[PDB]
Amino acid sequence: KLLRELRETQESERKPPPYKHIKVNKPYGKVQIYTADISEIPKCNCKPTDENPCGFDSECLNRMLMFECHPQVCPAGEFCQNQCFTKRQYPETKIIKTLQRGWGLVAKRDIRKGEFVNEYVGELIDEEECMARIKHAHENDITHFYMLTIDKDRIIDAGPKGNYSRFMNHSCQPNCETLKWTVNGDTRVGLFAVCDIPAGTELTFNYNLDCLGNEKTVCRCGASNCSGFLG
Ligand SMILES: C[S@@+](CC[C@H](N)C(=O)[O-])C[C@H]1O[C@@H](n2cnc3c(N)ncnc32)[C@H](O)[C@@H]1O
Ligand SMILES: [Zn+2]
Ligand SMILES: [Zn+2]
Ligand SMILES: [Zn+2]
Repeated sequence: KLLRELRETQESERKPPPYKHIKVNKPYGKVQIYTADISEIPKCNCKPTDENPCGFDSECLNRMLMFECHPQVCPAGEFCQNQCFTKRQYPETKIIKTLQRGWGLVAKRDIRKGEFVNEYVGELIDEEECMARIKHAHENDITHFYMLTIDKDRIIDAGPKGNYSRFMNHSCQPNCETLKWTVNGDTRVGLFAVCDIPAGTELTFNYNLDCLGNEKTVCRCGASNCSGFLG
């Protein structure tokens, strides 16, 4: 069978196929977008003279509630360490080729538990649009999906456009998790470490929680607790 011969040839591409490398979510069609003026953004009670103001180990009111400080609002001023999403403060990573799971992402330094790894960025779409894309993909034998739910009727599609977090694969035993933060009046999806991650270890997360279209995809994460699918 010609189709099995096609898979068998399984050659060596030196680069992932094209996508637009974007900094920030980009809305499409009739999706809802939210913004806040400087005045609406919450203000913590950190001082600029604090050990690590608005830092990971700090008692920051904004940090605790998963709100990002604004530069003009924060009482710590420029010494605010709670600006990860806006400043795009990602550990350096590298795209690698895996054997069974296509392209993947590893980091270039050690990452500590709870640390900001990346923002899941992409084309912002509503649910009707997402369902149409999935239906079209399934009809056209497309097996790669990059859909992640923000809330009902807001889905990030990192397929056409995204950043490096689009290369993060699914594991049944992940070292990263998604957490929904409030940044400048809207919801943003961060990737954070669930454990200490040594440099050169593949960065992964559990797609069951928030990703769409993967119900038919067989899992090859290799973990001892592998359930066998991505969704
Ligand atoms: C968000 S992309 C991850 C990066 C992708 N491997 C690439 O090369 O662009 C998700 C897709 O990667 C593949 N994938 C990711 N994790 C996988 C896993 N654990 N087992 C099998 N395929 C996986 C599937 O094609 C899935 O639709
Ligand atoms: Zn603070
Ligand atoms: Zn702050
Ligand atoms: Zn698995």
